[PDB]
Amino acid sequence: SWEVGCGAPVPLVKCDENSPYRTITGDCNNRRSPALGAANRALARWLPAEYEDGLALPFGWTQRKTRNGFRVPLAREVSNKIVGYLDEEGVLDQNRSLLFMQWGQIVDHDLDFAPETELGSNEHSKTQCEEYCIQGDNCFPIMFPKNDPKLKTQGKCMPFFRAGFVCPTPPYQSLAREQINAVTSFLDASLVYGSEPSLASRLRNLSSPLGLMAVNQEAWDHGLAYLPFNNKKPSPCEFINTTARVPCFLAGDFRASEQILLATAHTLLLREHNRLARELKKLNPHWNGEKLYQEARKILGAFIQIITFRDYLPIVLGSEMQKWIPPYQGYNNSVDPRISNVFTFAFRFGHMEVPSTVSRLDENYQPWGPEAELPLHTLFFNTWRIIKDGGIDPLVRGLLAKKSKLMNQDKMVTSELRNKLFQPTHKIHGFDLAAINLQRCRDHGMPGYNSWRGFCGLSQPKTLKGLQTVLKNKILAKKLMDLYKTPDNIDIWIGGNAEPMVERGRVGPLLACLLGRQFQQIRDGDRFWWENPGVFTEKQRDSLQKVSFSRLICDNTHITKVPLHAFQANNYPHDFVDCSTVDKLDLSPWASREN
Ligand code: HEM
Ligand SMILES: *[C@@H]1O[C@H](CO)[C@@H](O[C@@H]2O[C@H](CO)[C@@H](O)[C@H](O)[C@H]2NC(C)=O)[C@H](O)[C@H]1NC(C)=O
Ligand SMILES: *[C@@H]1O[C@H](CO)[C@@H](O)[C@H](O)[C@H]1NC(C)=O
Ligand SMILES: *[C@@H]1O[C@H](CO)[C@@H](O)[C@H](O)[C@H]1NC(C)=O
Ligand SMILES: *[C@@H]1O[C@H](CO)[C@@H](O)[C@H](O)[C@H]1NC(C)=O
Ligand SMILES: [Ca+2]
Repeated sequence: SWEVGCGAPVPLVKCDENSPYRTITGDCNNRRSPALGAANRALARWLPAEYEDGLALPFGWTQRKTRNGFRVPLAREVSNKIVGYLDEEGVLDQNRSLLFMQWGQIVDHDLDFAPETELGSNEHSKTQCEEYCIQGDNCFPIMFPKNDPKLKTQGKCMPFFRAGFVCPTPPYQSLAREQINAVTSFLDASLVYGSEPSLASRLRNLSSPLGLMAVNQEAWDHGLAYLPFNNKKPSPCEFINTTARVPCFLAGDFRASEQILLATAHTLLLREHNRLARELKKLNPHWNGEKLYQEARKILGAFIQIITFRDYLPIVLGSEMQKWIPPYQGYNNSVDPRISNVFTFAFRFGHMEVPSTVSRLDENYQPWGPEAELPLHTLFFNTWRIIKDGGIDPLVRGLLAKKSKLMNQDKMVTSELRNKLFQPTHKIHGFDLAAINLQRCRDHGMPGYNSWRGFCGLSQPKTLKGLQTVLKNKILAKKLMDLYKTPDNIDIWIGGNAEPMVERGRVGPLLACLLGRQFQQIRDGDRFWWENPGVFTEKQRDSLQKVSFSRLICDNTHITKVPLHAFQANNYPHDFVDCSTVDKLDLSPWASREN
């Protein structure tokens, strides 16, 4: 039979069965099944979960118990042997800007977030995990292998807490564990506006009825707005520098200050909200607060969708683009728009595109001072370098004129992330995002590499030579077989990312399939998609199709030189034009014809 029973944890509401606009929660998008795509529900399962015990225990949990007859290797051992490298020279991407990386992290924070089992603060279990590395319940620590330098320096393990899961989070039901997506599955700027009414309210400025969003207080960017500081303690953005005690920014997503360029993009998006509102007020002085909020929010959502599907996905998927995301033919109400559990790993391809430095540049795109270029690890949870060291314009020029790192089968993840990651609960820049990724795959009950290859209609290699042929890399295939013993056992994160990239794209065949499928679904299954007849007018759409990331910059910074195509590599000055070059968003089709 069939049942949509379990999953009561209740963002449960009444559906204003038309209404002009999206809810914050994404409830009500689909009329038949109105929970589809909403925040705080279980990630969808494209294939059944694969746990050690059928139900909840990750592969790797029990020493004795094999996967397919073989021990799964320690995550940190895979990270040491395959993902790591020493030399940063020659590793940059020659036709993608750093914006290409940064935009990917933005789009990802819009689509999926699977927070850890908190069990609140004031907890002895957090001490028991970190301090003692004792595995139990939600403590699943990453153990260092023998030979790991971190053994000498750091202790026995890196702490790691299992992701929260639906129905209960403490004692669990029966039938396989399903992890939570805390944000809305729609591409809808939920990272700006929030995925909960609660946070979505804190974000609004509810004093003056101009539909604006709350802005900063103490700090001003050469006359331009910053996001507001966040309330809560302890705050990691103060912990990194206790003398500057600048806190993290508050935003529609938890992780908004995780790194200084993510913060920086959140500023661009907020400024654009207020510019939309302010000018929508000018044209329509008879529109009340909410009306200005929801009409701005609606335009920004279109912008995120347009940049993404028109500029971003073409240069990720390249040649596979139109194989997995065919031309739009309209809204299909029978399309599942929920984000899949697997997509939350596939989209971590981003991690191999993060370079080891960030640069601040001046008006001539030359180094912004003596410490212009900094190591990435100094910039985790770093809000102060924005306030003290001259605002976001120097960083935004770095985003335009500098490069993404290129995925490389011999240089996968920079040591800035693989050895010096900072985690909020903990005190050191000593963690490994690659290890975390692999451990998290297992946490989430992921099927292995070959199940996903099958899912996407690709060959399933069983030998050393088959793998060598798929990866087109003898040494890599060999290291993978030495750790995992069968390609059946290869974690999807590392499996997917090990494939050579498709022509004109930045991911291999499996990933392009997993990603392409998921983006297709969230476009097709979105009743508020910007191109679905009646969402915007003919004249509105025509105006929206003119937007560009370069126009957004011009209007939200003190930069007057931008490239026409912001995501590819753009050298100053050959590729740069005056802001007057760039098409401006014409808001004159948002004049209300009430009368
Ligand atoms: C300095 C850059 C970045 C840092 C420091 C960073 C850090 C992280 C951290 C700490 C997590 C949580 C890991 C876990 O516990 O499982 C995470 C998750 C994730 N990251 Fe990144 N990341 C970066 C860039 C990117 C980029 C460029 C993309 C995509 C283009 C990306 C996509 C994701 C996705 C999809 C998740 C899973 C989110 C979920 O929970 O559903 N990240 N990242
Ligand atoms: C909400 O927007 C209003 C309107 O711009 C801001 O209200 C101002 O608050 C400052 C504080 O001294 C002063 O300019 C005036 O009291 C208000 N100005 C106006 C034009 O009304 C307010 O700053 C915004 N609130 C937040 C949290 O950003
Ligand atoms: C860079 O990518 C763009 C995407 O539009 C492409 O058209 C162009 O050929 C590429 N440039 C180089 C230098 O390969
Ligand atoms: C902390 O910030 C102050 C300025 O507030 C700066 O002079 C100092 O170098 C910073 N130190 C670190 C470790 O970031
Ligand atoms: C919507 O998608 C489903 C399943 O992918 C398909 O079978 C159906 O024909 C589509 N709906 C319409 C109205 O074409
Ligand atoms: Ca969303």
